[PDB]
Amino acid sequence: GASFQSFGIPGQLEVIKKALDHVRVGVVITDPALEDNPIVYVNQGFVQMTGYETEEILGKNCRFLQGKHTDPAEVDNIRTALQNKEPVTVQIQNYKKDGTMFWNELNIDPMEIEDKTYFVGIQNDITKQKEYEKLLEDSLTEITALSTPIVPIRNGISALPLVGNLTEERFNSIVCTLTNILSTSKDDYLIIDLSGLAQVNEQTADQIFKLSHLLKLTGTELIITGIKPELAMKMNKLDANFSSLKTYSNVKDAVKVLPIM
Amino acid sequence: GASFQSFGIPGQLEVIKKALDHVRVGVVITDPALEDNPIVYVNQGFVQMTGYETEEILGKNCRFLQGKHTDPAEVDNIRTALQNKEPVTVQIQNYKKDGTMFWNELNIDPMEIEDKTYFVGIQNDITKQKEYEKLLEDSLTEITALSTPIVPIRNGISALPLVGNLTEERFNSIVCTLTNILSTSKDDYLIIDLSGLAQVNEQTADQIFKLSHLLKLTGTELIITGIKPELAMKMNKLDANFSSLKTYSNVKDAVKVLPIM
Ligand SMILES: Cc1cc2nc3c(=O)[nH]c(=O)nc-3n(C[C@H](O)[C@H](O)[C@H](O)COP(=O)(O)O)c2cc1C
Ligand SMILES: Cc1cc2nc3c(=O)[nH]c(=O)nc-3n(C[C@H](O)[C@H](O)[C@H](O)COP(=O)(O)O)c2cc1C
Repeated sequence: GASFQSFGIPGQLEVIKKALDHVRVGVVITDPALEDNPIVYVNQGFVQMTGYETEEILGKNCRFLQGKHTDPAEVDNIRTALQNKEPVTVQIQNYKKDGTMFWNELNIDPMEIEDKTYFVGIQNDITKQKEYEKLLEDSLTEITALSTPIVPIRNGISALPLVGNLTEERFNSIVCTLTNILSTSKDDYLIIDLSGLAQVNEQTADQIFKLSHLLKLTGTELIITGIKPELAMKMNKLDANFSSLKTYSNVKDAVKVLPIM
Repeated sequence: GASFQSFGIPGQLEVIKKALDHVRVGVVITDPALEDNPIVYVNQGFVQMTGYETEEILGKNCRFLQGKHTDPAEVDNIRTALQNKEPVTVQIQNYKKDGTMFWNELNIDPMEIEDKTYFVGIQNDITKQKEYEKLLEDSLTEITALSTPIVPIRNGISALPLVGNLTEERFNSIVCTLTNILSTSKDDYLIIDLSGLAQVNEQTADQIFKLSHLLKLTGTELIITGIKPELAMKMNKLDANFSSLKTYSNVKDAVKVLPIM
């Protein structure tokens, strides 16, 4: 904590800055001593990361970054932590000059120098990590269509059970599957298991109806199973036709009863 | 590029150093002017991250970290880049003082100052990201045992098809499934589809044989399907008994033919 051990020399200082400039990282220095704790230290890389000019950023708080996606709970945690003068690390959504939305990790830690406080903001981009997750998702997608098991039960009997919570993102795969069903028109009976699926959405019912109509024209009976009794009662009120389509408490039970003669 | 704009003051310098110390990040400064470009600038956090003392690091090249897991190709790329005085980013496995292996991302970028060259080494830990992938893998594991579908074909007939490339890690789930199969001893016929699997390993054939023996005692016929004709010819040479087990070209074909009276 001296000019001896610290090691002055302005040449050393220039080196440290260039290194920071080479890699885009958001580190800034604020001064509580000045009004509203304004930001004094800013690197060039900051501008490229936020897309904001250095002149605008200096003299103003990173408040302008906050927008609709900004999580008030995180904001509140930060406010608490400064009052507690204790370090805090949180992730908070932020907006650029062009409105681009990106995630920005913020780490704040108090300093005690010359009996004076200090604040530092560190911003670490989560984008590289997001790209990694996206790569994984793409792999899952190719994998998901492939898993899409096919296994005819018998001759003219086919089944396509669904397991998991059907999200809107996942729904695209299903609509595409409609084209495949036309190819499988040969199978007279199709059995769909909804038992895997925890719950069934109302929008889903509309999909079931469209399929039965297309299937009826093509001459393919549709069977629905894994329907909860409570759900069926609700369905009856909506339309007497719902009861028209054979319903089995479970897949094993439908399969066992199916054959009889 | 001057003491004016740079902004001297040793107090500012101590501020920058503590902030680096608070968060463990491997940044070091080397001097090509001296012999063998020795490292002069090192932070305390470096020691905790590498588990090496500052006195031993300073004066020596990061070459000691390299070990068995070190990738020569990555080393050669670095050597090429320095000669080409162009920045290079690579990921290279390293070793600690206790022999703990970890991944170390290295970024090198040349600097031109006062008509002198300078080299900087940046190390970023991929441990956090590793933990994240591990969390994902745990989910997949719970999900994988759960996905393990169960769908009896009929009364007495059950099938458990395999899809995907059977790794050694994956093999643990299968051995565990052996216990479940005992519970399923009720089903007289068990059909296993190897068609989904791209290839079959010779070690696998040992597993099939053990299963048929246990199954035969319990009184449970075992049917293998999806076996490639080329593979069957190879199997015939190893043991006639291989033919002994019924083999179908496909699952659909075996299912259709199955019933006949
Ligand atoms: C050092 C420091 C850096 C900050 N950096 C960011 C930031 O990059 N992004 C963000 O959303 N909030 C950041 N904040 C929070 C805001 O700058 C500000 O402290 C908060 O919005 C409360 O200020 P206000 O009263 O003007 O809203 C930072 C806070 C401090 C103290
Ligand atoms: C600035 C700088 C930092 C380096 N840091 C590391 C490091 O942390 N880990 C690593 O495996 N290699 C690192 N290297 C590579 C070695 O330090 C060294 O350059 C390389 O092994 C060739 O040196 P040698 O001829 O002694 O093998 C670094 C190289 C430079 C130039």
